[PDB]
Amino acid sequence: KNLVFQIGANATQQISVNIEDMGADALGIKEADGSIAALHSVNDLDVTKFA
Amino acid sequence: MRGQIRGLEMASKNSQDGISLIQTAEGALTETHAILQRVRELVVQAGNTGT
Repeated sequence: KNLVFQIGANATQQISVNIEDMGADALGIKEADGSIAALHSVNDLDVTKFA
Repeated sequence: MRGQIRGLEMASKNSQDGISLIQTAEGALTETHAILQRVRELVVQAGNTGT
């Protein structure tokens, strides 16, 4: 779903846009790796694991 | 000669009628034209605004 824009009054004169963040987005291994690299942002391992 | 003069005068009438016809159809195409200008405004504005 490329969030293109249209610019030229003629054809093909477009732009490409990239928007990817989410609260489940953190350290970019590839994706939400596991409990880490996305979900310390979400789940926050500092409960008692961090003790 | 009177043959040619009379027939030629009525021919001038014929030609002026032709000018009338072509004038009408021409102005019609002028309106068509301006409308299609608005159409291109609506194809740029329907560039999905990109998306």
